[PDB]
Amino acid sequence: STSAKRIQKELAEITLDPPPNCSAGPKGDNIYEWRSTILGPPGSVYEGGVFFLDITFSPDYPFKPPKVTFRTRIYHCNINSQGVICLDILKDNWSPALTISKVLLSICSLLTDCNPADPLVGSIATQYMTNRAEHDRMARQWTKRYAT
Amino acid sequence: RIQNQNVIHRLERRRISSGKAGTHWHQVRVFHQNVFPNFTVVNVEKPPCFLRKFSPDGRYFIAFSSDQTSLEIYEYQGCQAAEDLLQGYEGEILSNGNDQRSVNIRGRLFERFFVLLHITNVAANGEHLNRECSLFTDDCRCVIVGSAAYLPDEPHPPFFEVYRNSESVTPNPRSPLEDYSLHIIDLHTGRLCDTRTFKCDKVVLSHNQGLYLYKNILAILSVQQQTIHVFQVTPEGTFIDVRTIGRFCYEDDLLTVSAVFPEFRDPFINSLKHRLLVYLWRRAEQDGSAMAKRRFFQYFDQLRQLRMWKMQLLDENHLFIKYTSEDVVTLRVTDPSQASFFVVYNMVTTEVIAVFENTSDELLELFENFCDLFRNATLHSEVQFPCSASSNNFARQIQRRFKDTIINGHTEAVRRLLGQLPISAQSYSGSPYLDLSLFSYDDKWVSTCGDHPIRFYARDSGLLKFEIQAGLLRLVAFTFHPFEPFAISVQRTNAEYVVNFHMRHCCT
Amino acid sequence: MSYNYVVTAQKPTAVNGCVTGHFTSAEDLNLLIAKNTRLEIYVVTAEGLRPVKEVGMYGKIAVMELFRPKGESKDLLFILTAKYNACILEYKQSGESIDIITRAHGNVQDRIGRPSETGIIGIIDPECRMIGLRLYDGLFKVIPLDRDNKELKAFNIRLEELHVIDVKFLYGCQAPTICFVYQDPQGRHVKTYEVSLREKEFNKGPWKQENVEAEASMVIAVPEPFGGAIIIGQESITYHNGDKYLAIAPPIIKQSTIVCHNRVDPNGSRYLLGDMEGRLFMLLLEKEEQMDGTVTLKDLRVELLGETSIAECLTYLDNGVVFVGSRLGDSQLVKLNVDSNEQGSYVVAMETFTNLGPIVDMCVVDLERQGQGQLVTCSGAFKEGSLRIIRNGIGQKLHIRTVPLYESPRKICYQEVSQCFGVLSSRIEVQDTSGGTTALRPSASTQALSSSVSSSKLFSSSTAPHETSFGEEVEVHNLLIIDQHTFEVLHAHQFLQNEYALSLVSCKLGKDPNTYFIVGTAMVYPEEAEPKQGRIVVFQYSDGKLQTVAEKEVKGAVYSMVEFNGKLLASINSTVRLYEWTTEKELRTECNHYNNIMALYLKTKGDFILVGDLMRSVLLLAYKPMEGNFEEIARDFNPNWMSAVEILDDDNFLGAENAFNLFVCQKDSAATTDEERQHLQEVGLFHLGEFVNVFCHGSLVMQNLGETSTPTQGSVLFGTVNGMIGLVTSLSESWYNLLLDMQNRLNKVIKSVGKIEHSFWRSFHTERKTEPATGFIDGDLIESFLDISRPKMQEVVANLQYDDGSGMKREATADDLIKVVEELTRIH
Amino acid sequence: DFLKGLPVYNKSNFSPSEQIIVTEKTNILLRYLHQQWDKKNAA
Repeated sequence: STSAKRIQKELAEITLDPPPNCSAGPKGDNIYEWRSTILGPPGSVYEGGVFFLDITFSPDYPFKPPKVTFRTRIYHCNINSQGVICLDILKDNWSPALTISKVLLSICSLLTDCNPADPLVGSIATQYMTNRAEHDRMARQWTKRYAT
Repeated sequence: RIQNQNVIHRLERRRISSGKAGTHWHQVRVFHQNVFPNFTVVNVEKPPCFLRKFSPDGRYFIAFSSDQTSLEIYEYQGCQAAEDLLQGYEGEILSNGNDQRSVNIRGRLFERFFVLLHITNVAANGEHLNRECSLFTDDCRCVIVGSAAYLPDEPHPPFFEVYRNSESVTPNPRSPLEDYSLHIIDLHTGRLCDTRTFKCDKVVLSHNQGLYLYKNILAILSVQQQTIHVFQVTPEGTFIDVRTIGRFCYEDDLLTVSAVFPEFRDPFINSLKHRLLVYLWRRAEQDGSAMAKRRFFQYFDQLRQLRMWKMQLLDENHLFIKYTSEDVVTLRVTDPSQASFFVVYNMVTTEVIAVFENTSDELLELFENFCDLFRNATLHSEVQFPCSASSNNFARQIQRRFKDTIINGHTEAVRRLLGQLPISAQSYSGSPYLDLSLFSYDDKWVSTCGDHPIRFYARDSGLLKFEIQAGLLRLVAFTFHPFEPFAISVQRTNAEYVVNFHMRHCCT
Repeated sequence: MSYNYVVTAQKPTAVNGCVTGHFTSAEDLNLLIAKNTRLEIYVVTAEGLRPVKEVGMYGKIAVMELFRPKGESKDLLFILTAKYNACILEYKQSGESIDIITRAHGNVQDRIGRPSETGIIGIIDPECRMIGLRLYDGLFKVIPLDRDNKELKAFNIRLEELHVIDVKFLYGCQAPTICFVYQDPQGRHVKTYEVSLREKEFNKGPWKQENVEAEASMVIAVPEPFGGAIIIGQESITYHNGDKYLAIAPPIIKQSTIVCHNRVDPNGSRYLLGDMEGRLFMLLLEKEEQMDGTVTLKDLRVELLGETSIAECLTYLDNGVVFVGSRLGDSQLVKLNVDSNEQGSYVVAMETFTNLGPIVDMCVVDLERQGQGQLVTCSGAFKEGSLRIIRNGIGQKLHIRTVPLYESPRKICYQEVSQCFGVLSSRIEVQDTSGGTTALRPSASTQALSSSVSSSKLFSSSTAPHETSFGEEVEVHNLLIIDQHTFEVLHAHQFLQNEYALSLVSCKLGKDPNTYFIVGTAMVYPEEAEPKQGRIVVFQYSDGKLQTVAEKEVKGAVYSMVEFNGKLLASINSTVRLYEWTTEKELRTECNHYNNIMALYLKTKGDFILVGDLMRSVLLLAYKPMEGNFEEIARDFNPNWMSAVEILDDDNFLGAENAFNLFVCQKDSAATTDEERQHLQEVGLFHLGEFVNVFCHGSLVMQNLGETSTPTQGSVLFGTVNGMIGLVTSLSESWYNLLLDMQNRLNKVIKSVGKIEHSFWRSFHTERKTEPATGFIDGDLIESFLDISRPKMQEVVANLQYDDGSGMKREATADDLIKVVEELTRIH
Repeated sequence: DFLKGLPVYNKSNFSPSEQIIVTEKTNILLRYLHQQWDKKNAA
């Protein structure tokens, strides 16, 4: 299992250097089942709220992208009700060069702003450009009302 | 010993001095050392009903008929309505012998004290009233009872009906689901004030374990659905929905999502459970060490499956929930081996104020230093006279003796002393003859059978005052009147319903 | 349904607390006296104690302290009532107008909490930083004194020691500190805690745990430079300051118990003390000065000064004058003298203040046959016992004549034919080493013109003579015959050993024309929970001779007795019995009624019998002449602790509860089922604030002839433990509604001291229920309507329709209401 | 000897509620829990 051999080593560096606003950890000794704790990056409209992320590392890893699912209900411009985010880095475009450490920052940075070029819900895009005000106050409320 | 033990001294001293301000309450309470139930009657005949309890004000007595479908309301006539019959009888006992006189009173004693007023039938769809379920409102105007009806084996209930959340429990074979209903009945008239229904749950009506009333706020814990329903009791005795705690913490949570995402179908964890997860996370963040980080994620799965088991209201807006393993809550495993997490939650603000492990010494310090606030008994009297580890020195001493006895297991001691918590609503009686300040005895006899007669010793002098025996010269239940000198001792053997009345007789 | 009117005829006279300080101004010296609900302000001046202003509050004053925080020219007064209406008062005088301003006010009750046995305790930090309060066991309420903040956030503090007896604020400490004495299974201990306001807990004090005399019941905080505290017990006095410890056990102190104290010297060198027997002591704090300027305490000294009225509170005023406040006896104003008199007493009485209470029994009689009743009371206790002949009018309104007895009276009745008063009493004698008993002082019984002793052997030696330990007080009861003119003790019959006389009647029985004195007793033994024996003795007083006409043995204590249509009605423990006077001059049982817990009080009207129980409230009975037995007509199911009962009318029955509450039961005329007719409904509720001890039909005012249409019907007097004498009457529904409407209007005009709501003051309140007043009118409030300014009167009468007696209501006018109140105010 | 020289205040001795007291609404046990909670935010 290439995934287990590679990830074992990557645990020492990541735990020694927990990136800001993005952290995680293993479950027991297994690698195919992990959890992560993500914190709303400072200045984000979801800032403050803490989101638990379901992260699964497949044995086929790294030839397939990591499995990501949100276990916290978040109104995001990239994620649907099932908590799955589909970004090229999390798709076939994935490459073995990227590691479990980078994804958090890519996800963490992605939370700050939408990618309306390929959005998963069109209502935001109209609200995102026309009147973002409705999209923020309510976005503030959701994190304030759920993640708090 | 003060020479004031006689009633006369107390009566004369009361006519010249009312005492220091605020002491007059204890001026009268000492009379209970002069007036007590010194006389006992064995094996009194009674209707084929099930006796339940007195009302907090001690005016009404409730019993359940043998069909567990109607509530019997009896009015207490006083502990002085059977003195005419007993004239000429001496001693501390009255054997159920053969003399016609004793038979005449035994067949007449029960009706002398208790007068039938109403018999209200509430269950109408196969439901059966729970014998151990009973609650009285703060004003004492209304009583609350619950009826349960086992569901049929087939057809099996719908999956979307039996399971309404990701954290729902899996029903066990021995205790299949039931359809519950709660009724509020006015004691004065017997009218059925209002009734609410619950479908496909598992609520422990017995001993009010799944229920708790604080003033006018009522809480119901649905173990099957891991959901809490909160109702407000109006003066009329009509239920009003307050809010529901569970998958959502705010009453408007469903409304907002419905418009955006109209929708077991949702993998997001419960709003409440998320807050408990946040607290265990933020606390683990303070340590910073890899160990604390190591443990948090290692047991995340085990912790995420924790399920509610009990609850109780610390105030009108705080809940003291207890959490335990999914297996234990279904009565398959012993809890002590499983860590139980106590949680304090604010209903309006919606944050977890505190979380205490089972071995949390901080919680134990709170319990013994605030046992009065946890018990929340005798709430129906503005001037309460609580007896507990935090209200009487002698009550505290027993608490230390139990703990010291176990140590001479520190951890195991903490384990069992918290087994009673959370407490069941309206489980304690404000009987002055049970007050430790006035009288002395061993709390073990009344809260396996105690073969010895219970003896009550006055604390001022240490002298015996009266004895209580609940058998014919094996479960024993006592029911003291809230204040007056009257007590019922019921001895159960197989199917025998033995009743003895303890009342004050002026030995002539 | 029931409409009653309650008024006060004699304001309470007992003294609960006394404090002195600078209140009216920074230069004046003020004496403040609390008499239950009345606050009196006196100025210590050359001519005496000049009255300044007497203020009545809507509560039972339970705490009264004076303090002066920084930035205040004169001191401020803090008062807490028994209903927990805390307030802070300021004295303002504008010209001739004198006003009391409530700087702060608010209630501090905790709905959950066990009231402490020793009662309410109030303490103030010497620096005026906080206010402590010990209301409920296990809690110590605090009130920070932030001048700038508008919400004084009182907060409770957990207190580990549950049974706290006394607590005080120490002197000369950087942070607020409290010293207190508490009880526990190991005995009694004294401990200290430091109060930290911000953290809101107790911090370890500068002292250590200690074990002291089990009777330690009072703590005195010695001011600078001594510091420390003084602990007073039953047989010792000790001083604690850090490690410094002193002890004295003078034999003089043990003869009584110290119950009060007061500081004379600001340095704390000299301390006053009073005890139960009335003896006044002086505690001296001798100081040894070091060469380094450190003041160290040398030793204590206790020196008897003399005797005074049994003291409840002492307050040294100035120039050697001390004020002694007493509940059981008259309050004195004594002078301490440099040189003792021939008797070795330095105490000289200067003035005495009348104190009727505690009224224990009374009878309304017409000595002059002029229609003016002269109330005769059994006042006082112990050496202060006396008879007060309260006569209304002048010939201010109340004229009181005192007849000291030097022993506690218990009962009284008037026998017109013999022209004498029959009075019970009980002096105290100590068991001398000789085997008998010796009276402590000469009293009325020992100074009787003629004496007799009961000679009966109804009670054999079956009861063993218990340990007659030397020095143990014993009560000896006597029946005194007192002339109605000179009030001499014509005769004094003594009762058997350990026999207590509880009831007394003077009536004719049956066809017999002779009048008699009937006494019900009870053989009392200390170790017996209840009396199992008693007697009913019939005495006859003729030509100055007392004859024991007949006796009677009963199986209990004769709590009460009353003549019932030529037959004797007596209550024995839980029984109510009826006796007949046979031609052989003996008592014969007729009928019984055993359905009571304790039949303490009996009253009758016609064939109806009103029975007051110890805890089961009122019960109505009737006599069946044709059947000769009792029919229990109705009863009350509300468990009140009774202390007096009376029958206002055939339908209304009045009672008094232990918690200073009145209530009126009524017979259910709307009941259809036989069960519903067996319930007595409560139509009246009222918080009086006094422990009523007796009711007696009568009136001190001349009985108006021909005025049967007066606004009020009936008249019932009642005496309280505090010396209050009040009058109760029934009212027509039209008048009750008129005054009830007027009552609410007044509360919007008159500002109550402490901003306490009147409705809250009079609200029925017990341990079980708390309800607003119903069917009662506060006469005191109505009478105050006269003393307010005219424009204030006009405000009440606004938009109010009044009936001028023609059956219709017209626009009301103030002058019209003046006449209504004037009739009401003249009925007492 | 001990009664001499008693205090003398005068030789002629005898010849708009600016504040409100409000008890804390929260029960004492809760206050302990709340106050302990606020320390976590500071820590």
